[PDB]
Amino acid sequence: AFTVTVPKDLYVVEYGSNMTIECKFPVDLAALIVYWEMEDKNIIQFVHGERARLLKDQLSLGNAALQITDVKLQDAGVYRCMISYGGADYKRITVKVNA
Amino acid sequence: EVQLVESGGGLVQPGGSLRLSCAASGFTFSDSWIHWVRQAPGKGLEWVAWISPYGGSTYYADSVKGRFTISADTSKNTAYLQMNSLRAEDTAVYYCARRHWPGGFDYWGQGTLVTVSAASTKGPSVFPLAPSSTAALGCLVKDYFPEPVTVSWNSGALTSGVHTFPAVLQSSGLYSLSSVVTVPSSQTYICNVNHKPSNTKVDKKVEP
Amino acid sequence: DIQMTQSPSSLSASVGDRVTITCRASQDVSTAVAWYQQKPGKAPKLLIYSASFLYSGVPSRFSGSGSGTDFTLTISSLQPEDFATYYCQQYLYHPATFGQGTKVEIKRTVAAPSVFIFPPSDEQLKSGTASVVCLLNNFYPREAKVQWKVDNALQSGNSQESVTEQDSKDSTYSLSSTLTLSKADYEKHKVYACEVTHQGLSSPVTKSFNR
Repeated sequence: AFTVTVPKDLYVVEYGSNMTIECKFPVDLAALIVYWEMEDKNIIQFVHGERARLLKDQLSLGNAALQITDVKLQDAGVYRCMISYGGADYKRITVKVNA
Repeated sequence: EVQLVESGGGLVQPGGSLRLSCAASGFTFSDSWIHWVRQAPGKGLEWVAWISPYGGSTYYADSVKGRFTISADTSKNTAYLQMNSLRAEDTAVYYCARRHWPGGFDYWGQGTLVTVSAASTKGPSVFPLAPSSTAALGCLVKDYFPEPVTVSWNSGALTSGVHTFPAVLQSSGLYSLSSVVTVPSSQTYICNVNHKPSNTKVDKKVEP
Repeated sequence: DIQMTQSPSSLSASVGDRVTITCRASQDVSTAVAWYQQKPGKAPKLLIYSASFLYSGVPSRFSGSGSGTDFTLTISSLQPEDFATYYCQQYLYHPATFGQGTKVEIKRTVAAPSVFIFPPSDEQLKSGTASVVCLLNNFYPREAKVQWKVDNALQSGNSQESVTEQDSKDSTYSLSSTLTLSKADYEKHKVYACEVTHQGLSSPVTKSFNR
């Protein structure tokens, strides 16, 4: 089946710094969906090819890169990626914020 | 026993609104992906919306965008679909359905009928179709709106030989339906009718 | 969006033969398509996913194949409980789109209809109307003609038919016409009949009743 691969599941990121979370997958942008979320809150919503953004460059390489800037204590929490090109799978990731 | 129990179906006036529930269990709902597929009587299937309950990330169909708003509660563990500014075109049976990850929608809901019309409600009148002495009897469910109706026989105990027929629309704008059952000519038979809109439950003997 | 197109839209096949339901796509997908089985009054059930893979617990007789635009669901040995409307569905481009359907009726032997009738009830005759029902039970083929005669006079514009869905076991049908009259019109005529005609009946059956 279609499955998501993560390089790691726990990020430890300094306050005020930047962080790039990754959800890799095997590889049409129009067909591809990518989602990033937090508990009862949505960061990204990507269906029709369009301080937090995505790297559309990596999508050609089967990689969903969530780039956040100026990390804040409330960016701390569990993130969840969901992606699909036909088949679909989801991964969960934890982020903690240092000082 | 993965089950998606729905609710909220019934009569609505055009312009009016309706909230449908889709209560889930038997699987992690936070990690799930919930869709909505509607189906007018006689027509095929139409996808209308989905949501990711973990974050509540939604996506609607051009038909329903700006009207239908799907929400979810990962705690109480049920999805929702607030349909507003409704039309007769939106009259259909709405199914809840979770995504089978490798592909397709594996587990579906039992479905609910939402009817969009300005026609009033009216409880059915239930008449026994008395047999004459295999034997055959039944119950006539006459003059009711809207659909659906649920007719049973001995509270689900009588399944063999039963026939509940497709209700047809009369010239009075009211539906009528008959349910029968082929039965030994050689007991106590009762038709159990229930019309939710008028909130009427009828249990009627059928004596020779 | 993207269009899915099942051919044929309807089909009749006997028990034991190979059905072959085609479903084509307006856009050059690849492999991302499922197959369902919606039988009357109930929600669709999944059969195939990703074109060529069978879902858990589905009978082995259901097969899947195809890549790109053209796929096909294939039943090797059809069976009464396979009576349903089958759908295809692509799920890589979104909105996810379905076909129109493919109703499969089972082709069985001809079976004549057992004809019963029921007079109106005095309960209903307090209300001021008289409904009379005629039941055609367990027959095949589906096509059947019914007429209502009051005092041997052909009735019209006061009857409604409804026919069930093909039985999942016996593969037969059943119909229920119901003639509605005013009490003050039901009470001046005496005879009431249900003139029935069908491929299985040699001559039209007529079940009657007098008050």
